[PDB]
Amino acid sequence: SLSVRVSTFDSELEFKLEPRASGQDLFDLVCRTIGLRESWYFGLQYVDTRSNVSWLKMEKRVRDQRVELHASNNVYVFSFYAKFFPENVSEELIQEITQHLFFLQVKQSILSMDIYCRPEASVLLASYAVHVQYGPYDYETYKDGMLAGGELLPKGVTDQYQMTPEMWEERIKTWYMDHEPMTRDEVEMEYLKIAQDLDMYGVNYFPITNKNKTKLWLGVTSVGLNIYDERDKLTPKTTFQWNEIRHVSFDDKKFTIRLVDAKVSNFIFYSQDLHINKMILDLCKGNHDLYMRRRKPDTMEI
Amino acid sequence: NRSLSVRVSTFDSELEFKLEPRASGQDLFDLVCRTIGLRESWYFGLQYVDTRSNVSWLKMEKRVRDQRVELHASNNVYVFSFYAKFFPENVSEELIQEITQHLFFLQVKQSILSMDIYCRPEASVLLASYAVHVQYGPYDYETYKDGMLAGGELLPKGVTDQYQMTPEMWEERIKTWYMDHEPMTRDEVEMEYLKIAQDLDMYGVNYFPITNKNKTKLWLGVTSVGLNIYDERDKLTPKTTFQWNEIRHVSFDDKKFTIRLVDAKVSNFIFYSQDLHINKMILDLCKGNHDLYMRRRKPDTMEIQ
Amino acid sequence: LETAGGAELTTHSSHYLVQGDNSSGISDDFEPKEFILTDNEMEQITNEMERNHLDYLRNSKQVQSQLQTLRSEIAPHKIEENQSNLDILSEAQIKAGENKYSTLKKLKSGSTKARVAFFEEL
Amino acid sequence: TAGGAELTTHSSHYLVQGDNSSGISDDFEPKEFILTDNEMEQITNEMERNHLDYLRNSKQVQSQLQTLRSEIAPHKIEENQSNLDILSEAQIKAGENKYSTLKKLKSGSTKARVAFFEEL
Repeated sequence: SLSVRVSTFDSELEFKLEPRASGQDLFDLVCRTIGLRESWYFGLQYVDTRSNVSWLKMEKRVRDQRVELHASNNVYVFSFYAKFFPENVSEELIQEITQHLFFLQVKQSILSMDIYCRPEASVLLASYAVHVQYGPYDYETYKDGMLAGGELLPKGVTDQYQMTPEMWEERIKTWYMDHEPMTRDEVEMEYLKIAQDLDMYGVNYFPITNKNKTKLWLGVTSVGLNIYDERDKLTPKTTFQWNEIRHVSFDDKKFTIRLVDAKVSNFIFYSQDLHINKMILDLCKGNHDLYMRRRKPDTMEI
Repeated sequence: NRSLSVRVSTFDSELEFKLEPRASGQDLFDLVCRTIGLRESWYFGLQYVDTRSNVSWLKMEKRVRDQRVELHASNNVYVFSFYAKFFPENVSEELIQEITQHLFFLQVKQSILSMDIYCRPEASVLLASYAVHVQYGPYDYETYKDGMLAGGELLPKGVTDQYQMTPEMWEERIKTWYMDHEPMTRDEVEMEYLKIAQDLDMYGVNYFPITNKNKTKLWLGVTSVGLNIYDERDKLTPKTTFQWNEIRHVSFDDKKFTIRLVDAKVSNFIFYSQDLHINKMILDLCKGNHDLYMRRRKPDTMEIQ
Repeated sequence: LETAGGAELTTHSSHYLVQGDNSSGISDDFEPKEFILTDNEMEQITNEMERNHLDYLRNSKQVQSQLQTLRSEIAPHKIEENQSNLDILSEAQIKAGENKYSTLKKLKSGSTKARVAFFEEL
Repeated sequence: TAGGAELTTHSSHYLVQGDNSSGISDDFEPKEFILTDNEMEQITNEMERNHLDYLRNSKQVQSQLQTLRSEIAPHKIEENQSNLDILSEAQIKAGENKYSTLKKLKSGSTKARVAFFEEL
């Protein structure tokens, strides 16, 4: 009686739900259907009747959360995404399915330039992406069309060099051949290990201003709160780790952050979208939970 | 300033070392553990008879030479037994290495065969059929030899004295159960033996004779889980008990033990124990068992290389 | 107007501080040397320990009846004047339905003040 | 002969008390736990080493990465480089990476960092 489509980066799910279904009911159905047990990273993202991007809440009904239905033929449409990122994928991601969902989301984040990546690194990344899709390099099967699509490297990379597409393809293939004794999920993890060291990886960016009306970026990460100058998104100017922060609150456009050190002053910043200000609140609370849970590993078992 | 001739007996072999004149207990202890491949060293200790006819455990940071080891009745050799001094709360969740499991298997079985701990007749037959499987492998009709066994060595004498049965009648029942074991490895059957031994009432209880303030004669039972109090004539079932995490402080002065509980509202309780040496052993047993009680519940503290 | 509101009131903590640096005793240098065990962790560990044991009883239900069979098969050959006081105590405990762990849980189910009092009356 | 007495008992720790009302909703255990300051620091040391171990084991790939970057540098169209491209080139020229930078910033006091935040 509720008609639902959920899209992960890997697959699509069409099914019906009772009109009494909570967010928890939907989340659980999705997780159990795809076999995901490391559910704490993930959420259901949709567009509300204010055309705001939101995350499904767990213990309100799906139909009481203002999902936009009109532009979709009355289907509830959701993207299943990772909302939170581990600090070290090697030690923390347990299931292949979890790894694969992170691989696809991170790679699309790089190909679309949501996160900066250097040219020579994007070639390394592309040589793994090829290995994921086609398996180990094999002279028997290799055809030039495997690399010949123009979708392996970010546009920003190829746009800043006077090279033919085939010069890029050959420089990918060279590396693709070089690292061949590897399974698929081994190279997905190699991809992720490279990607997680990118300066913009795992940072949730929000435009803010401090007391002095200086324009800054707030970066909510799995480790804490980064502060970026308005025109440098790679290198934070200062930062605060999750265990240093005691309390986060907003009133209107005004965020107040209180630190564990009682001797230190609260500090303030301004953020103009009220709906963004609740998402900032949610990302802070969620990343902080996982920060402590990571450090008590039994809380992370499946 | 002459070297120390040392002999250590595990339940599996005799080790002979020569130590420096001023070697310490930790030195011998590490030497033993390295030699046999034992990393779960926390259960174990070096026991000896001292120059006072008192059974003692070797101290780790005193010199071996300085711990009153008796030497004349032994041709000047320092003679130690390597024993489990502390017992896990659940063998199958806590004993990690095979050498550890094996050393517990052999010591517990001698406890039972010698009746240091009581065991029921029918349970002794099961234990016996496991012991046989441990020594000879899974039952094989081809290689079995009627008379491969002897009930007088496989059963506590208190069992066989209790019944009008011949040794051969006991042996046939041990053989019949032995035939029926799922074919496990020998180390698997050792663990199964321990899983049954550890449920015996007297398993892992250090008993000491005490008197409360009414001068009632009782038994103090120091265990891996806490302090049991027994009636003078019932070592099987405790009358009352105090778990390690309820106990704040344990001390003795001369014959009088004082035990303070964590709950500040409850008053101390007292008991008397008449040999000072035994009293130090009670104190060491309490501290060691309490240490492992907490460490067991923080499993990282029990990791081995 | 406001749709919702909340406020955190009491923060209470009940826990064990384990400072485990020995001068004597168990000598090995483990880590962490200092740690804190919360009350509910302690009880969570008691519950999973009791559950491990009951799992073991189920998985060995066949061996327990084999033991009962053997016990009554040899019972006609019993020499009662040869039984020890432990044997008598053991059989009585068998009759009453008592085992080591059930007895300990019931004993501990009473306050430490009761048990100290009981002890001093013994 | 011998004597002892225990004097100061001092604790420094983080209290974590979880709740399944909102946010991340799974029923993990333990739900309430405590982490000492030194447990936290020991975990932080361990994480730094895991990363330095990974850098050590990838020395061949990092070397390769700079070979490729040199090999294609002749073809660079600097007028098509981005803001981030220039920032990135400065960062490499100066020997900086994501983690050393963050570690450097956190070594300053929380009092200093809040005030630094405030004159931006």
